[PDB]
Amino acid sequence: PELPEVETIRRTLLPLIVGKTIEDVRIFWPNIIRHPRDSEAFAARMIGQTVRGLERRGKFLKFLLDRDALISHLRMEGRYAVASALEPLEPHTHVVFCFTDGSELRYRDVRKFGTMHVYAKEEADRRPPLAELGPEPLSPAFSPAVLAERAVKTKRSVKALLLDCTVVAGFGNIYVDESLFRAGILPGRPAASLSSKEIERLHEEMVATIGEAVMLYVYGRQGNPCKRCGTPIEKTVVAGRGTHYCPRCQR
DNA sequence: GGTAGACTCGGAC
DNA sequence: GTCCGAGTCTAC
Ligand SMILES: [Zn+2]
Repeated sequence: PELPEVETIRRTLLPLIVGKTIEDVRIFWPNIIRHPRDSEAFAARMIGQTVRGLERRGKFLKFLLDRDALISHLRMEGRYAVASALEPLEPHTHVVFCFTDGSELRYRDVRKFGTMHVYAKEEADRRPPLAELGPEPLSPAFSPAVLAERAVKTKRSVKALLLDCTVVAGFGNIYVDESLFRAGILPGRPAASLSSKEIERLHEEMVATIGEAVMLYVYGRQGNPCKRCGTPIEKTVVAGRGTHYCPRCQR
């Protein structure tokens, strides 16, 4: 799921788990657990804690318990569900949090690719994976000035810059390509080559693109006409990623 | 100390 | 058998 979908998960999951107390934690793929590194310690420490809140940072979910925070990343295909302990698990279920009321929070992923870290709440923001995370794209902390300062300091492409979690939190490949199209900027442009005007426009389109999604021109549209000018959309590799752009609209 | 490479995984190709 | 996404860790 991308950032907007993670926000939807945050908002929908919270009422389904708030105030429930963890009775057991069952782990079927220990490698998902990144901290404590021992999955048995991860399970043991969560037992007895009640779920108090659920926040989002970038694409991370932060489950707030009594003492601890569980920080979860679903990557491309991870999913959460709340269901009865009496019913069979869905395929590819890797971690289950069992509550005292006979319900469960289940994490599944066909790709078996996500991560979980647990720390004392007061520590979570200063440990991986949250440490160093950049500002929320929809926050005033993500400003044209912040974007410009990062851009002038790097030799990297503008796409690489936007994909950098330290620059802006959880702005995915799809929204990078869409935002750059809407701003009229080629993804392979050196970040330092952008004018103040281009930076301002880019920031504006990033906020609009992700704001609209929480409330496609190019992504996956290679070979099809641009919706704005009719030129075939192209796909190349930029910053190690599939990259979609209109070679007329973007400069 | 900025930046690229290694590392996870399995469905699609 | 290879490709590919995110984000952390490793190493230059
Ligand atoms: Zn176009």
